[PDB]
Amino acid sequence: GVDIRHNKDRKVRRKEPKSQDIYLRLLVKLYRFLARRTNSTFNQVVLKRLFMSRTNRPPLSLS
Amino acid sequence: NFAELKIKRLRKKFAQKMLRKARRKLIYEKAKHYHKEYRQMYRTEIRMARMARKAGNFYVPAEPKLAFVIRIRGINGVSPKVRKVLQLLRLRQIFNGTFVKLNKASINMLRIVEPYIAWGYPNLKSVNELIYKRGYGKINKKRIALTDNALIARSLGKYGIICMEDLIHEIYTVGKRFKEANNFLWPFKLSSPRGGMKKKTTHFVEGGDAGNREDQINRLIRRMN
Amino acid sequence: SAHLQWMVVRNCSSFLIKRNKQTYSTEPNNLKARNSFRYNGLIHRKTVGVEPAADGKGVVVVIKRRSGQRKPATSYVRTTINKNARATLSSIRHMIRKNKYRPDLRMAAIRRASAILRSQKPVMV
Amino acid sequence: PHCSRNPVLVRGIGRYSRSAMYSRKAMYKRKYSAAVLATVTKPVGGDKNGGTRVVKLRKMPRYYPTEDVPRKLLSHGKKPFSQHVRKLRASITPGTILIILTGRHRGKRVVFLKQLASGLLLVTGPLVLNRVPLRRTHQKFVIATSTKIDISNVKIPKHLTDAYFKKKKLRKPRHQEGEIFDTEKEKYEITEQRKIDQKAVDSQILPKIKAIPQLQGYLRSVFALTNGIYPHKLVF
RNA sequence: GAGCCCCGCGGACGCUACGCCGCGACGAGUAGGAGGGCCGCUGCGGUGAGCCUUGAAGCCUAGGGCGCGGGCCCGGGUGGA
RNA sequence: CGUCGGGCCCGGGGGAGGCCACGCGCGCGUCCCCCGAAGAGGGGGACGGCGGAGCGAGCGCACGGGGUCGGCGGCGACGUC
Ligand SMILES: [Mg+2]
Ligand SMILES: [Mg+2]
Ligand SMILES: [Mg+2]
Ligand SMILES: [Mg+2]
Ligand SMILES: [Mg+2]
Ligand SMILES: [Mg+2]
Ligand SMILES: [Mg+2]
Ligand SMILES: [Mg+2]
Ligand SMILES: [Mg+2]
Repeated sequence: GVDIRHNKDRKVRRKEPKSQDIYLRLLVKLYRFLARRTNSTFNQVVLKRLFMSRTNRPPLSLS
Repeated sequence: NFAELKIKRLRKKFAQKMLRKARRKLIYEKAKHYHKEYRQMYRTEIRMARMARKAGNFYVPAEPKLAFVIRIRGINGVSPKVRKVLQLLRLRQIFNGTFVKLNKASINMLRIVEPYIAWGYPNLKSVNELIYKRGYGKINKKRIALTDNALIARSLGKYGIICMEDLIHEIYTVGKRFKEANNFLWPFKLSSPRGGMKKKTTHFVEGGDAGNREDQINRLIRRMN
Repeated sequence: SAHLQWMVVRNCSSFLIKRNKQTYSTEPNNLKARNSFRYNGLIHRKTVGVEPAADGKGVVVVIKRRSGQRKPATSYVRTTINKNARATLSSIRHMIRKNKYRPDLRMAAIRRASAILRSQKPVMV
Repeated sequence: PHCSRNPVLVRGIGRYSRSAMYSRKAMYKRKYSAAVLATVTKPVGGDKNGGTRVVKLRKMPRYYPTEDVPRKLLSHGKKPFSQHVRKLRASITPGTILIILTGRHRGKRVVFLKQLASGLLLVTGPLVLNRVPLRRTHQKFVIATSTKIDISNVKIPKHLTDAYFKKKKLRKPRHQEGEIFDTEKEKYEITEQRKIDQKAVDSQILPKIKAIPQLQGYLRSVFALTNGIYPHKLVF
């Protein structure tokens, strides 16, 4: 046997938008591929920024 | 311009082939030098003792800088301190052996978890058999079988460790990069000792197997792998 | 556009068929009759399809032309081929190889024409 | 076209190293720097059909199965049985007495001639003595005895390949529905070739065996087990 | 000091991207929590040029099978909307 | 004084075996030898990781990125498979 505390093995993070918004799914594909096939972490950050809830994507004021 | 692309591609292929055999020759000659060395300290550890005896005086050898550790107890009902120190030593399984550099701190560590482990000082041949038969490495935290030198140099190269004999030299002759190579190797998952071990509870000195044995670790390894 | 239609119809459609651990779809121009973006016969701006001829003999092939995207009446062109297996197969490979008309469904169409002509051929008892 | 110039002392290892090989084959001096048909054109066959027909071979298939299987990976080993190397048990030498264990001659004692190329054992007996003809047998299904007779200076005719002993089949030519059973060929005839070959090969071993005593009685017997002896304790 | 393939007209599958593929580690569990359920029942909006007196539901069955399982499909019979 | 000690076994010189994953030029260096008529200049050896300037192919054998045979035998309807 092995003594691994298996409670933390599964990291909880968004794999995809929880919505069913069709255009959202499309650009999720687009940027998933982009961040896969490019070395820019900007693409990765935007990709993961397409996933979280509206509460975690607060609206930006103009000012 | 098609023949131009073809000759360029042949250029690249020949360059890589040539580099490959240059590397192969490098590791070949490096292994030859390592063998010439390995003979040397053995011959010395013969001859200074020989010559001190001829002088009638004593020649103590140094305590070995390297030890091999194997765990001999399960995981049921383990005191938190022993459990933690074992997790430090990467001995998370039963029969889950790993190497260790020796010093006062490490020896005190071993004195803490005396009953749950069996250890000693392995020789060259045991190290070779162990590392060849059950050598697995941590690459991207994944246990990958050591089946190619390039797979080694992918991650151990930055310390100059390329061929497998470089690992062996770093290990047996505990060098500058011992910690990195040691942590790189996945802990060795081993069989159960063929023929039993005649006791598991008591310490090795009192007839059991818990604790330390200077050389019989090699007999235990042969019965082990 | 195409990818929209794919995702809007990918799991709800009159032609989609979900059954006991498989999925299929029955669009008129659906090569492989499988619910895929690549083999879908409706969303694609350029689409192929091979079906048995109206009578008991031959193979018809349907090509979606370019200009009539919004007019289904004249969006497709159908021509039936009533020659032997080899010449028809060569012709249909010629369609998509020389026209570059979605040169991915090539041997999918090849296989569908071959199977259609085989089924067409009478069965020995 | 010379030999390898390098004696294999153990498989995979050469008796000399790369530098010695360089010296022996002399690549110090021979160092070199640098350096159909798919379509047959048949005649016209006119007239007014001008233009010879370029007939292409390897015609495109007229049918393709609906699916296929991807090709296997490459194996780098596992050669076909035709060129498997043939191992011989050390206890087996031309002219020992063997004992049959599976075939319809269970327990018979036969004499052992050359080993066939396929690995099968080409053995025979004195048909006149034990009714065992020229017959192939497997080295794994016999027990080797220590009793050896010298069979040097005898001739084994060349036409004794495994192909010669290969079982012949007749059925079923141009018969699909089995209603008239083929009531012939069931009796495997012994063609005269086997007879003459058997006679010629035994004629030279009958007198040789007649020298040492009671070998006739030895070979006539059939091996068996009694409520006493046990095979492991026995010495063959 | 330009050879821009070709005697050929040729060339496996794939990619429901909520898909497919590769690698490693791991797999106990009451109370309790979560996910998936092409598990299941009843009714409604759509959809299957669905099924149905040449036999629906239902029930029976030493019949054949699938699914790890929830269960399901088909054979035979009875039955008659 | 001793070390089947080390110094890529520092080195050199010589004579009727083993080991080398040592073996294109030309030139440039580094070291060594000869005459050295300044112990100058030339003559030669050994080593080099040094220097503007393209490429072996052609067959096999396999302890080589997870098994194949280009091996074979017997039996078959009213009793068996
Ligand atoms: Mg376990
Ligand atoms: Mg748990
Ligand atoms: Mg206990
Ligand atoms: Mg035993
Ligand atoms: Mg206890
Ligand atoms: Mg569990
Ligand atoms: Mg019914
Ligand atoms: Mg020495
Ligand atoms: Mg020297």
